[PDB]
Order: sequence, then structure tokens, then C-alpha cells
Amino acid sequence: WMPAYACQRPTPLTHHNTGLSEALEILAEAAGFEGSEGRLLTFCRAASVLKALPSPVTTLSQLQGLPHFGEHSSRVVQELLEHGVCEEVERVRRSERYQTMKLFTQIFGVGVKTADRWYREGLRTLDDLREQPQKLTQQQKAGLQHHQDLSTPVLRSDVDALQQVVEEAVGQALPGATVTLTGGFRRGKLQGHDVDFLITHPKEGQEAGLLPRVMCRLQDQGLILYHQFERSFCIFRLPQPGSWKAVRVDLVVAPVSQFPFALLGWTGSKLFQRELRRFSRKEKGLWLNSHGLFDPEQKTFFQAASEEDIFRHLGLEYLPPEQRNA
DNA sequence: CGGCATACG
DNA sequence: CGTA
DNA sequence: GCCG
Ligand SMILES: [Mg+2]
Ligand code: NA
Ligand code: NA
Repeated sequence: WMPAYACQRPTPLTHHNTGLSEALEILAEAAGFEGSEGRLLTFCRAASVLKALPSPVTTLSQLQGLPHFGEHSSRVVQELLEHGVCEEVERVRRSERYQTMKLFTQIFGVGVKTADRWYREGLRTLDDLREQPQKLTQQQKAGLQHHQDLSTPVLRSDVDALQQVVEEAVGQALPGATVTLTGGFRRGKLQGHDVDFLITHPKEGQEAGLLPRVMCRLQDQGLILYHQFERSFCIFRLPQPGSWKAVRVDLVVAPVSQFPFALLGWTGSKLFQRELRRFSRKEKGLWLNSHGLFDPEQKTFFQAASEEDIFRHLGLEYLPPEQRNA
């Protein structure tokens, strides 16, 4: 009965199989570090299936028939239920390769291919990277400079403060423009490692050129540590009592015709959105992105006024943001 | 066997 | 490549 | 790794 696509089932923020899903997500992460995006996707999908189950899995029998559970994912669950630990997962956890690849890829500006090159060159610590600044892009230098702050959870109080300063800059840049919180906080998370805002204006076209004006106004108030269009992946200098901390903020501008598509895309989760786009193309023959939904045979775009419109057109039961935690 | 989301900076 |  |  469990549907095969994550966009076909509700996934709440709090679920009953954290231990099993976290183990499968270790194996997914490790598959990514070794360049196997297909194995990463399967282990991610299997972990997500467990998040959608109504009760704890306590016996191997309860996996029968579940999508994305084959011999490998089932054996991991089996060893966790029988023994409380999966040897493969523990081997990965404790490996120098996994630990270093995790350390490096958590840096803003560094992905798997960069981290892997540095690993092969013998680098192992953040200090090692700092010792060779020539090997770093400007983005990576900013990621490393602010790494301690960026590893500190962002809280709702930070979000609310950031939304106010973004709203102030947006309103100074374009009267009538709006700011919508997206990302994990819109899904109900109480913490995050960044904050996402989606900006539009109710009159189509008025938002042209808006994001550079917003960034200038934020930079003039001393709020920007790093940036650099319609998407800006920033590091903000967020005031705190007596001080400040760096926070990752993403700002996105969309024309209002695209707003429901951008809201859907930027609200996530990442797996939910990959699965939704896969479902759209493979099951419905329609092409989905954060700008629109395209019928390639009629050569037309679907006009949506809400996220609900997008789900209904795809033949999917609507899921509110707090049920998209795939 | 081959696919695996789909953009922008 | 990196970001989402 | 799993599945169409
Ligand atoms: Mg973000
Ligand atoms: Na990174
Ligand atoms: Na986010």
C-alpha cells in the first residue's frame, strides 16, 4: 500500500523509525562520497519510506513489500533489529575517509568532487585547508572563515529577526514586494543551517532587477558578509546581544506568475522535490521545475495560482509543507 | 539494460 | 564546479 | 541499489 514515490505519501517531521532511517542515510551519504548517485538515491528513498510508516518497525517481517527495500537495505535493518548495530554502518562511520569527506563537504563552497581531490592530496583537517589558501575559491574562503558560526543551529528567533531586515530592504527597494519564508522552516523545522526567503511583487514584471537592489540595501546596512541575478546565496552578519553571528541566507526573486512553482521548489524537502519532478515526468509526461510545469506535446505551461493547483494537475493528493519532510 | 530532478551563479 |  |  505504501506508494513508491515520496510525493505520494505524507512524511511528518517527527516519525517513529529514526534509528533505522539514520543508518540508511549514513550509507546514502557514503555512496555519494564515492560517486554513486544511484545508490545514494536508493538508500535515501528507503530511509524515507521508514519515515512515512505509522509505527516503529520491530520485526523484519514489517518490511515485506515496501518499495525501495531490497536485499541490501533489508539486511541493514535486520542487523539493527537483531543486534542494535550494523557492521557496515559502523565501519563507514569510523572510517577516516567518511569522517574527512563529511568534514570537508560541510564547508560552504565545497562539494564531493572538491573534497575528494583534497582527500587524495592528503589533506585531513580544516587547518590543513587554511594553510593553503591558494587552493580555495572566494566562496570556499568565506565558507571556511565563517565555518564555526555556520555550524551553529539557526533558531526561529534568528529567522524572525532576519525576516524583518529582509522585509525592510525589500520594501525600500520596491513598494508592494513581499517576502515569504520557505525551506525547512516552512516545513515546520525548529532549527536549520540556513534560512530561505522567496521575494515577489503582485504586478508581473515589477520585480525585474530587484535582487541587486535588495543586496545593495542590505550591504549598506552592514548586513552582508559574503555574496555572489535572481538567486543569492549569502552569508549575513546577524546582530546578537552585544555582538553578531554569521548566518547562511538564500534570497530568491520570482515573478508572481511563477510564485507557486518557486514556493513549491524552495520549500523542499530535497528528496520530496526530486521525487515530485520524477513523478511529473515519468508518470505524467510533464516537466516540472521552480519556474513552471511544461507539457512538451502541447508546448504550453500550466497556469497555477497555488501549490494546490500544481498537485491537482499532477493527479496528486495535496500535501501541506509539514508533510513534505521526505 | 539504463535511469536516477532540474535549475541558477 | 558550486549553490538550492 | 533498486526498479521500470
Ligand atoms: Mg537555503
Ligand atoms: Na559544502
Ligand atoms: Na533551508
